[PDB]
Amino acid sequence: EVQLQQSGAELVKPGASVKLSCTASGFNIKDTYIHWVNQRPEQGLEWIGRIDPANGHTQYDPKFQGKATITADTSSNTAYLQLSSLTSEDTAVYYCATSDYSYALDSWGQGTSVTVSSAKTTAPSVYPLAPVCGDTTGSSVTLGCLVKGYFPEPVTLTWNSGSLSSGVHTFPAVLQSDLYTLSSSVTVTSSTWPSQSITCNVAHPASSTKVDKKIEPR
Amino acid sequence: IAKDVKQFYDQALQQAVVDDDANNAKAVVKTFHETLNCCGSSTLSALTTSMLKNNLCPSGSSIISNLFKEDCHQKIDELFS
Amino acid sequence: DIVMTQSPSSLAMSVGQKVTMSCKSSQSLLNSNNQKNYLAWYQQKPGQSPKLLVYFASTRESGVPDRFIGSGSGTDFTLTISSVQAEDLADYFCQQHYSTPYTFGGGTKLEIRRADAAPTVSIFPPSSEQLTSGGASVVCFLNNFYPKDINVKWKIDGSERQNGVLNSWTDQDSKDSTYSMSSTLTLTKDEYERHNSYTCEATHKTSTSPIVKSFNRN
Amino acid sequence: GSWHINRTALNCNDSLHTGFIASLFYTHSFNSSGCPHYPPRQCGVVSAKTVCGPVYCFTPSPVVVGTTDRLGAPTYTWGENETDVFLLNSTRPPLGSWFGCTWMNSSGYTKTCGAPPCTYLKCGSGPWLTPRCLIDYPYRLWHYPCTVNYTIFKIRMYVGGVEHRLTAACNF
Ligand SMILES: *[C@@H]1O[C@H](CO)[C@@H](O[C@@H]2O[C@H](CO)[C@@H](O[C@@H]3O[C@H](CO)[C@@H](O)[C@H](O)[C@@H]3O)[C@H](O)[C@H]2NC(C)=O)[C@H](O)[C@H]1NC(C)=O
Ligand SMILES: *[C@@H]1O[C@H](CO)[C@@H](O)[C@H](O)[C@H]1NC(C)=O
Ligand SMILES: *[C@@H]1O[C@H](CO)[C@@H](O)[C@H](O)[C@H]1NC(C)=O
Repeated sequence: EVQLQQSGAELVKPGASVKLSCTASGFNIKDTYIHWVNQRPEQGLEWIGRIDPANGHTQYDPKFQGKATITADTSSNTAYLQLSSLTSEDTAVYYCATSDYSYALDSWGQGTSVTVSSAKTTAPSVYPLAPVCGDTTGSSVTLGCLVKGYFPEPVTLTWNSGSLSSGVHTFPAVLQSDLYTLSSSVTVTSSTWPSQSITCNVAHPASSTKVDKKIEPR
Repeated sequence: IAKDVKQFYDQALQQAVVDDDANNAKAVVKTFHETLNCCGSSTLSALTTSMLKNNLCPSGSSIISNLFKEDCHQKIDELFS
Repeated sequence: DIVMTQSPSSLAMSVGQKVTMSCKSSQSLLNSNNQKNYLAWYQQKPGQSPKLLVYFASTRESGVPDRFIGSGSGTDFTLTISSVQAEDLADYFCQQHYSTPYTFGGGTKLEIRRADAAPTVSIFPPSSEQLTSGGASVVCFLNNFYPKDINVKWKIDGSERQNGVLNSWTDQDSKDSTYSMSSTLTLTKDEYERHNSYTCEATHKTSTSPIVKSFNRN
Repeated sequence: GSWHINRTALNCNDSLHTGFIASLFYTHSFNSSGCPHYPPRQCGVVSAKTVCGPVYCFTPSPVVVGTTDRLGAPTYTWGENETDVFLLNSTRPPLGSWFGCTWMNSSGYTKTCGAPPCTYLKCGSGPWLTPRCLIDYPYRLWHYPCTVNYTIFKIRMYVGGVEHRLTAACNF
């Protein structure tokens, strides 16, 4: 494929506008058609539109005409999708893709999550979870990390700066009263948790939150 | 009237083409260029090298990029479109 | 618009089997000039960007292993895997790149069948930080089980509690093909210390008797 | 910046009025002197004084090459004369750098560079993918005026694990 970099996840107030970017690397956008495709939560892929950066000719989907606006800057090798007057139905992941003469989307981007809500940005609360006292051990110890009461997505949860990779199950976030709740489990062997310290690293860039909570017994 | 202004522009260009540029008056040609966003003409395009060689031709970015300028006679004719 | 219909929606095949999924378009995607079918297949792994597998209905994209075969013509197409691996777990879309607008399919979610596994259940009492904050979240992790269909019940002093429970399921694992489930019961400190003996019960297809995990004040 | 040029061209001779300056602002007065090509020679060293305009060399994509050891162009500095050339000594990209270059000399005609023949990586030499197709670049109509009526479209290629996007013009 070819390298494409999209902008960070955006929280937009209902009724405002947002401009998402898609930067190309290693090639010139003048040689490919740039497509934009939205994917709504638990929904299929829906083609928004396409643009030819060589001439600026755009082509949109009948459902996205008037709201979506695709532009392309050749000097910066970038594509831009402008969304005007968003609603709750626009909360989705927007992908930018490249295509040749066949209009087949071969290379994609990481995706930009656009959340349209009125809820305020709330810093998370990171609580460690150690086993209950009196628990019969068996060469398998499970620890937990509860990141409760934050908004909006996303949050990055790692164990020991990401050095603890295997045996980790990070559960997807769930929405309560306009506040997200997430949990993570790490199941190592009962012989290394108290000896070697294990720490839960949580990052919430929307509120510039960086919390490193060390699990402790009892 | 259009051909009259064409001949006038050709004469003013001939004043501009007495040398490589108008000597001590190349800034006048550069003023005309920046006013029309042009650089030379199809008639004397072999002469449209010296303004670029002495940087008299207006360039918004003379560090990089590959292209060509725009004809001044073409811009003059478009001015009467 | 061209209405793409994929069949089936859900699909579960064990490792090494040959799996087939059909895509039917409301209009023939055959161009009589070049005698080529304008259909592409996309693989979207859980939490990833879609990847082009086979464009032009049969032309396999460079880099994709040769175990993916796109067959079919006219209005009916089929994506097949001769030998499915544990890493082929994803959602498969079909998209017509023939006429504007380019419509995607509904999506075939491909599960993987493994040996039926029992959930590893671990209960976690509210952290001291949360106990000093004001709330109290009892967490229950059910790691590495199969199939995904599971039931979770919360019991306080031997009485069922339903309201105030958040649940989160992980997507199927790319290694052991197991599932994980997090259940968080959130209460206030007053009602948390007002009772004793909190139990997390798990009803699964593997065990006719629920797997219970309980903890008391100490 | 990338694949761009400040000033390493010029060095043109007027000679006859054959329209060699046609592509300088080519919005009008563009045309071919006479159309009813031949295979190129090996790639060695270039001569700066006779070459006119930018030399476009073809790897998977078009790329401009500035004079070897680097050149300058700003004004008002004491010195005398410009005479510095560039290098094109290259083998095919999988085992080297690029396929072959193309430029226009001082009188108004085209000179092509190339590599020894042995799908495009195997035996290809110049910008020509096939006899009826060529890689589209901003100065294609200048170096190949007979290909004005060629239709353009976007393709993609591979040259050792790197995807290159191209515009190509073909006869139909
Ligand atoms: C710039 O390009 C033009 C046209 O491509 C060049 O003109 C041509 O130069 C070649 C040099 O090899 C001339 O070939 C010669 O032909 C004579 C007579 O057959 C032969 O005795 C020589 O051994 C040589 O092969 C060719 O005639 C000439 N074309 C003409 C005169 O119409 C030019 O040399 C290039 N370089 C510049 C202008 O610096
Ligand atoms: C590359 O340069 C050398 C001089 O060091 C020269 O002998 C050789 O012929 C050049 N390569 C080609 C393919 O001509
Ligand atoms: C295109 O190919 C046809 C083959 O019949 C030929 O007659 C024609 O001259 C070609 N055109 C160009 C511009 O090469």
